[PDB]
Amino acid sequence: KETAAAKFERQHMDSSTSAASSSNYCNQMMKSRNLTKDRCKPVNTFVHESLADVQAVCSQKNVACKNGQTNCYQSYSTMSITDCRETGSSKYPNCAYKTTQANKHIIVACEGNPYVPVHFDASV
Ligand SMILES: *c1ncnc2c1ncn2[C@@H]1O[C@H](COP(=O)(O)O)[C@@H](O)[C@H]1O
Repeated sequence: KETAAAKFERQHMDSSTSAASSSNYCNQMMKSRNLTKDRCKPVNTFVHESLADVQAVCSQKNVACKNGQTNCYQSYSTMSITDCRETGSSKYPNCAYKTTQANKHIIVACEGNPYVPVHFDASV
């Protein structure tokens, strides 16, 4: 059904905007990409860059992943990212999120042929 590469795109890529335009961005996008369906996904990051430029991070600085595998790569440049974190008063099905827009380096894990991002590891 959905490959790891397409799930990465649905949960983490937002090429349509260059930044969140309002504090309401996370409540709208978490729901539109189905991250509120059987639970409220607690934290999620969206990258506001073109697919090609995020795909290119797979040949940049190789680092270890939080899980200890070494197929993770760190972007040389900072990227526009929007950080979404569930509020303390949030309870499924009424998922509420705080938005934080920033320019940060990302660390993604890559896999397959073509070798593409499949897991968002962290932003730094
Ligand atoms: C559809 N349903 C299950 N598995 C599929 C589908 N299309 C491709 N696959 C394969 O299993 C992985 C699904 O993504 P993850 O949830 O494991 O990250 C794909 O990478 C593909 O190998």
